Amino acid sequence: AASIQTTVNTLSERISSKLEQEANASAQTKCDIEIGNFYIRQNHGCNLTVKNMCSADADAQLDAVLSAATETYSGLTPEQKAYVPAMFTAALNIQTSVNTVVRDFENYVKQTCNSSAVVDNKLKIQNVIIDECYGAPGSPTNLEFINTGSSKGNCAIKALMQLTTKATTQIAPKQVAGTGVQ
Repeated sequence: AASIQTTVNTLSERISSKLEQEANASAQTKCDIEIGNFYIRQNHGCNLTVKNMCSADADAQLDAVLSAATETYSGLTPEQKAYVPAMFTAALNIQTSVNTVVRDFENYVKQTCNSSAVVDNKLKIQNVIIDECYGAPGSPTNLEFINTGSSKGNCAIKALMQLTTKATTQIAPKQVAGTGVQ
């Protein structure tokens, strides 16, 4: 919703600025890996875009993305933070509480994005496919996938995108074929 959009915009700004100020990246820099298709299977109100902000050092990218996510989470109010654990279990199968979100996300990234079934991906074109996303027709959710140019960096970006899209579906009105549900 509107809280989510504001937070995602902040996250997006922080990741971009972090990559540009701490990972020597730029919108004009040539990317090693390009994003092929970026879509949501059950897309109910989400508008997607891809922003290239590539650089040469994948480890710096990962540190920039993680730092950006940490800062953004920490800046949320307790009420907003309370919605994050549900995002983690449904999107990444991580069971956490508000006080351990940061530590648990850092461990997930380090175990998942620093894992050769990732960095070994010689594919110069990655497709990003998410199962569901929600947005009101009059105020669709705007989601931007920031392409870091590396498989390692994008692994972190994708994890964040999975959490973000899950957040929208979790606050979406509950219904099946227009009839109120559980």
